Amino acid sequence: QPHPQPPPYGHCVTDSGVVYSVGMQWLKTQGNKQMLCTCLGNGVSCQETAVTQTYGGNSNGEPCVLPFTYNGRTFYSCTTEGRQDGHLWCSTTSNYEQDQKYSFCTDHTVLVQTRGGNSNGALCHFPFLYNNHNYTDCTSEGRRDNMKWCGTTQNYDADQKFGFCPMAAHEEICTTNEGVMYRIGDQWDKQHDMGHMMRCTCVGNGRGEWTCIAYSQLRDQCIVDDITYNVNDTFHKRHEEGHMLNCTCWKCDPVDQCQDSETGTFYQIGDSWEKYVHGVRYQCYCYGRGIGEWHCQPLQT
Amino acid sequence: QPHPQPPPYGHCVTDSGVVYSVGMQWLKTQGNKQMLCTCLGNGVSCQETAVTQTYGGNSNGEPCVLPFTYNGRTFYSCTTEGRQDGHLWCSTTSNYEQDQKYSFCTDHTVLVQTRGGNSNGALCHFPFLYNNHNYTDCTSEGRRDNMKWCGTTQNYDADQKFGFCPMAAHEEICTTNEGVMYRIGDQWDKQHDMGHMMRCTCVGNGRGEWTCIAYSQLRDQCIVDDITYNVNDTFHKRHEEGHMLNCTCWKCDPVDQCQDSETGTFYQIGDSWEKYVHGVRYQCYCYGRGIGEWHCQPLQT
Ligand SMILES: *[C@@H]1O[C@H](CO)[C@@H](O)[C@H](O)[C@H]1NC(C)=O
Ligand SMILES: *[C@@H]1O[C@H](CO)[C@@H](O)[C@H](O)[C@H]1NC(C)=O
Ligand SMILES: *[C@@H]1O[C@H](CO)[C@@H](O)[C@H](O)[C@H]1NC(C)=O
Ligand SMILES: *[C@@H]1O[C@H](CO)[C@@H](O)[C@H](O)[C@H]1NC(C)=O
Ligand SMILES: *[C@@H]1O[C@H](CO)[C@@H](O)[C@H](O)[C@H]1NC(C)=O
Ligand SMILES: *[C@@H]1O[C@H](CO)[C@@H](O)[C@H](O)[C@H]1NC(C)=O
Ligand SMILES: [Zn+2]
Ligand SMILES: [Zn+2]
Ligand SMILES: [Zn+2]
Ligand SMILES: [Zn+2]
Ligand SMILES: [Zn+2]
Ligand SMILES: [Zn+2]
Ligand SMILES: [Zn+2]
Ligand SMILES: [Zn+2]
Ligand SMILES: [Zn+2]
Ligand SMILES: [Zn+2]
Ligand SMILES: [Zn+2]
Ligand SMILES: [Zn+2]
Ligand SMILES: [Zn+2]
Ligand SMILES: [Zn+2]
Repeated sequence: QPHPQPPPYGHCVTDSGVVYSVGMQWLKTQGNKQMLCTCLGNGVSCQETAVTQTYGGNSNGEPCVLPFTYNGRTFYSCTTEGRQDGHLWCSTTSNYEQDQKYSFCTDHTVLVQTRGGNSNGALCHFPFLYNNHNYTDCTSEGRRDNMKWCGTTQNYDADQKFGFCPMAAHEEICTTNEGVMYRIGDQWDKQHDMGHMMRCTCVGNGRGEWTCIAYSQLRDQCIVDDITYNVNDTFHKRHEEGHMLNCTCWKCDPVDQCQDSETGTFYQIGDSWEKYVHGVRYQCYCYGRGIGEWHCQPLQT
Repeated sequence: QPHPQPPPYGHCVTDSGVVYSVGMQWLKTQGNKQMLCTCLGNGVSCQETAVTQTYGGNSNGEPCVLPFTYNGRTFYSCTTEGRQDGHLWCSTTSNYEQDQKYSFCTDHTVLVQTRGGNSNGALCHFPFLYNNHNYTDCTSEGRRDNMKWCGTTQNYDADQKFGFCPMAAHEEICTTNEGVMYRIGDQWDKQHDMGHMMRCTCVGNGRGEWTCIAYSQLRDQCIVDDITYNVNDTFHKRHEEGHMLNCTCWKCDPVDQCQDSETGTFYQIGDSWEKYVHGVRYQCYCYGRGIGEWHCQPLQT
């Protein structure tokens, strides 16, 4: 394979045969595990994927470790999970339950892996210097076709190293507990309902999640219940989340108890329970949060 | 300007001189106003920007009108605003307060305006037919460089019309009430604090929003208050949102009242108020939602 044109002076020849220039960063991904690699003067340095441009939190605005674990799950991006305030947060270590350290995220708390260009899929380097101005995100500037690119080193004017910034990706398939594969936007009727039928949609939410909705009516009050799932794959474990809304018809009355959708049983806030559904043991919990919010995860060994 | 190679048979020569093929769609944007244009056999047809791949809501899963108005503001994407359940929703008409019709969004409730390629910035056409398979999102397939593209017509195998899908954009600047411009990630200390000092960050949230945080400690309890702002521009009006958290040290006790950050006054749920700050009249409201949530908008004429 040929080698880049200097500057920068110095190259890294990686295990796969790919040649990166000094100052470049790229992602080494093994199954679901991710490493952030750097081409230093003496060779390749790999470490925990750190994502910057954070603020607040108990960690003095330290960078994210992406992915991170929290509440038995893995998060590949910042989340609002666990928060009533809607703020996107991330763990500053790989294990949140252990270390308990976090920061809040901004529109720049992401790593952009480039395509095409000079850089062999290297990450964007921010800030990159172009026309004597520092760009902290991808630009259309200097291009007739208006395509969004970035420098893959600190100085593009000098190094001429770049790549194109693609649209962010998400999983395209929702796989049902019955093994049925659907695409984002597909609709079907729920396979295992509590007499009260449900309408399903493959929503995605970057994890191939599907949501099932059931509408109840007494002409005075309208009870709306929804359950969201995802099946396990290489990146994600199974998860289940149910809500219940009690609206006058709308005007919402808080729902402070949970109803498991596959049993029909009523649980109170702070209650845990187990269920065997479709040949798998689940552990459940009732949060409430005025929306009858309950979660389930498969029983772990 | 030259004309495309058929198929498709037939072309549209637009006001700007741009030539689109029959079956193509593009966005005509006038200031903050947006139109969705189609190249039909007889010419150009424009209408309200409709975004599909929705589900649920009181409208039978009708498409989004993007942008839409809700609660005195304009939304260019789906929002969770107003919802305690975190579900992304959109209005099915341009005015929500009037028509009250909505759908819920999926990972496909977006319109992707292409760059480069054959198509002059045309929107992605989903599904597009490639290698006798229908693609409902951008692909890496058929490309060595792994760049993400889409067909800009129903049949790419036949029409050969495509464009590249760029990374989604957001506003890069947070402009302060004092007129100070910051970039996403910049930090500063708040200009007008209630004795209790605040640390600011230019967060973005696709609207150049900046959040100010103040930490209070009694060693037993930790009160955390945050205020989020954006100044007016061509796309967005001014908005202000404050929260207050009361955590033991964490374990949260719900905060069911509001404290205006620029006055220090305590308001209860369902209370409205006015304030004159930095030479502008504001109308305010106390929602609570266990997080002392209050919003302000400038007084309208
Ligand atoms: C550009 O950024 C680098 C550090 O990111 C800084 O050292 C340099 O002073 C900046 N210069 C310009 C031209 O903005
Ligand atoms: C998915 O989960 C089932 C356990 O219910 C397990 O047997 C299977 O090996 C898992 N496979 C994948 C693709 O993770
Ligand atoms: C909804 O409200 C009615 C009274 O307002 C109450 O009886 C009912 O329990 C609430 N929800 C359910 C699950 O019935
Ligand atoms: C592809 O999609 C079009 C409608 O979107 C449909 O009419 C056609 O049958 C589909 N065919 C294939 C090959 O998937
Ligand atoms: C922004 O708001 C101020 C009113 O406070 C108004 O005078 C000014 O014209 C507005 N300008 C823009 C750029 O929208
Ligand atoms: C936080 O909790 C303490 C008692 O637990 C309460 O006195 C205090 O009012 C709460 N918040 C504030 C704003 O003081
Ligand atoms: Zn070399
Ligand atoms: Zn909010
Ligand atoms: Zn940006
Ligand atoms: Zn079954
Ligand atoms: Zn998955
Ligand atoms: Zn819900
Ligand atoms: Zn959960
Ligand atoms: Zn022609
Ligand atoms: Zn939730
Ligand atoms: Zn997709
Ligand atoms: Zn001032
Ligand atoms: Zn704006
Ligand atoms: Zn907050
Ligand atoms: Zn508001």
